[PDB]
Amino acid sequence: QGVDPPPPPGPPSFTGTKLVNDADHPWQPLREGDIRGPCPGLNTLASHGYLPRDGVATPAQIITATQEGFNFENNAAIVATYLGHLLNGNLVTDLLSIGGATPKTGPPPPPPAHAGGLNVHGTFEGDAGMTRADEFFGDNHSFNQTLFDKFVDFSNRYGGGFYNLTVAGELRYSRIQDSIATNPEFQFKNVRFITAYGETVFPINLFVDGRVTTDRKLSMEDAASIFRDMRFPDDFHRSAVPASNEGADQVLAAHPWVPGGNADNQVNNYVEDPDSADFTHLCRLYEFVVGSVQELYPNPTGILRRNLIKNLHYWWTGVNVAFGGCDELFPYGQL
Ligand SMILES: *[C@@H]1O[C@H](CO)[C@@H](O[C@@H]2O[C@H](CO)[C@@H](O[C@@H]3O[C@H](CO[C@H]4O[C@H](CO[C@H]5O[C@H](CO)[C@@H](O)[C@H](O)[C@@H]5O)[C@@H](O)[C@H](O[C@H]5O[C@H](CO)[C@@H](O)[C@H](O)[C@@H]5O)[C@@H]4O)[C@@H](O)[C@H](O[C@H]4O[C@H](CO)[C@@H](O)[C@H](O)[C@@H]4O)[C@@H]3O)[C@H](O)[C@H]2NC(C)=O)[C@H](O)[C@H]1NC(C)=O
Ligand SMILES: *[C@@H]1O[C@H](CO)[C@@H](O[C@@H]2O[C@H](CO)[C@@H](O[C@@H]3O[C@H](CO[C@H]4O[C@H](CO)[C@@H](O)[C@H](O)[C@@H]4O)[C@@H](O)[C@H](O[C@H]4O[C@H](CO)[C@@H](O)[C@H](O)[C@@H]4O)[C@@H]3O)[C@H](O)[C@H]2NC(C)=O)[C@H](O)[C@H]1NC(C)=O
Ligand code: HEM
Ligand SMILES: O=Cc1ccc(CO)o1
Ligand SMILES: O=Cc1ccc(CO)o1
Ligand SMILES: [Mg+2]
Repeated sequence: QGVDPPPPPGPPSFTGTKLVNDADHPWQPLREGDIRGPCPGLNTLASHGYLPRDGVATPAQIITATQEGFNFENNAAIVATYLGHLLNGNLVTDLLSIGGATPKTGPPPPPPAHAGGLNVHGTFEGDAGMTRADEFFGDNHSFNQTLFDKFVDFSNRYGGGFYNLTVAGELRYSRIQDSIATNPEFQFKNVRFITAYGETVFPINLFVDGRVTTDRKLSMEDAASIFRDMRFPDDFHRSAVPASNEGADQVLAAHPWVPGGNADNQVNNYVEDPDSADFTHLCRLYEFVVGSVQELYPNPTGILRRNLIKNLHYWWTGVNVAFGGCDELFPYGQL
């Protein structure tokens, strides 16, 4: 009949560096039924047992795993996790797939809600990623070697053979241009416009070993290990401080860009959307997502309504801080 979802964990008691690729968290191969998806962070946490190895977890489990494994900052974890859960998880069982659809998330919600997992395109997952291809080309979740070869190429061209903040700026822009030129359904607005800049610095802030204090840069070997194999580098130590999207601003500044998309199902036809969230209008992302949730859940009652109310509030607790203050919305009233 369902679960009563607890509030998110706070930051970890210990926030320093530590060995996370340790004897208790060994890499293991996929078994039948195990789910993996478009996020190399969650994928690696699952394949080392920081998350359930089957790739289905509670919000609380995801938050604690991102903190334990990578020192992902608490509010960034809350913002990402409840966004993913509201849109793509099962609110009644309190379970989210980190990939595609699975019976492991329990009885399906009422359509148009789906609990289809992080693989679901168009409100969270989106276009112009680093190692995943746009959904238009048929697969938005698998590692793509051609794209990784570009990652390596740009690292050679701008980062001395390593991925650093200069590389991030160049790659992000070039990937947007690729999608403009080749994907007639290319969208780069609302959630995706914001998350895409954060994700380009996570490799620097979170995939670089925490004992590297200066000149933080990621080797192609370490990049392949995480992005392709879902495996921590040998002896991997997490960031020495909670971290998330530091430097994303510089990535945008290197190639200023405006949210929008290819209009009218044509390539090379990018039109700005002035209503979209952007980095000086972050609260629009909050409002947009709450609207999306209402479309998924037009008239909930009982446990589903209760858990929607709680999850919306949990998400707001992170958004309020991360976005610098947003008025909470109550589309379903209060408990
Ligand atoms: C990501 O990774 C990449 C790759 O590792 C990394 O890139 C490095 O980035 C730093 C800067 O962020 C680079 O260092 C800087 O280079 C600047 C450009 O240098 C060129 O021009 C210099 C200026 O020449 C003057 O004099 C000549 C007369 O000789 C004149 O004609 C010119 O017009 C001009 O007025 C020149 O000195 C320099 O050449 C020297 O060094 C090279 C070796 O690479 C050597 O071949 C030359 O013979 C010569 O000795 C070069 O051609 C430069 O302006 C800048 O200088 C500032 O700092 C230094 C020291 O701190 C001061 O002394 C100076 O006054 C300046 O204020 C600095 O050196 C570095 O070269 C990049 N490395 C590579 C491999 O690309 C990114 O930083 C990474 N990103 C992140 C975020 O980490
Ligand atoms: C891994 O991910 C990569 C990258 O996303 C996938 O490769 C892309 O595949 C798409 C689909 O085939 C390619 O898109 C097509 O591009 C053509 C033009 O490309 C040329 O120019 C680029 C540079 O701009 C060169 O790099 C490239 O080599 C080409 O020379 C267009 O002609 C195509 O458009 C036609 O169909 C669409 C859809 O209906 C219409 O909108 C168009 O008007 C037109 O009629 C198309 O857009 C894309 O070029 C590929 N990129 C690269 C780098 O290869 C891989 O498929 C994927 N790997 C696997 C195996 O999954
Ligand atoms: C906290 C919960 C998390 C959720 C719900 C989440 C969700 C997602 C989703 C849906 C994507 C796909 C977006 C796309 O490229 O289309 C993604 C991409 C990504 N995530 Fe996460 N993520 C989380 C945590 C993390 C952490 C902790 C890290 C790093 C340690 C991380 C690093 C990345 C990177 C680098 C990508 C981009 C991959 C690429 O473009 O090739 N994420 N994540
Ligand atoms: O992949 C994770 C992600 C994207 C954007 C944010 C903000 O916490 O986290
Ligand atoms: O600046 C944008 C943004 C989105 C999510 C977060 C917090 O990590 O910051
Ligand atoms: Mg994507």
